Amino acid sequence: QFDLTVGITDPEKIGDGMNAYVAYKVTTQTSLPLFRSKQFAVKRRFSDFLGLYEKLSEKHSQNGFIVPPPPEKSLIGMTKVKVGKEDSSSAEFLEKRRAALERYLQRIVNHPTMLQDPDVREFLEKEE
Repeated sequence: QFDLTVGITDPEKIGDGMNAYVAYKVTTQTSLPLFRSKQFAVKRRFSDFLGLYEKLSEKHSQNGFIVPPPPEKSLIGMTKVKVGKEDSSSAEFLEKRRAALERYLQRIVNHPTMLQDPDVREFLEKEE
């Protein structure tokens, strides 16, 4: 793919006291002579990562990959979402979104042309 293998796992609480937010454990690893070096893990909020998942579709409306989710229809993507924005049904549900986040992330990180946006190319490592 691109010698880059990141795995998003569980959503831990960052803030505390009134309004706490969850981070994203993106342990990307690419020994290639591009960036990262020695691989590692970065912590960022969903509101930030969303910029990709959201922008990804912004590229078009019908033609040109009209599926924000993983490279292709992997159930989680499009099937019976019905709703639009976030809703969350249970605590574990929050983790379900994390997993898919890596699936879609792999595609963008996979192809340098896919990301396109200078931010997306550097979003996989976006800290804060």
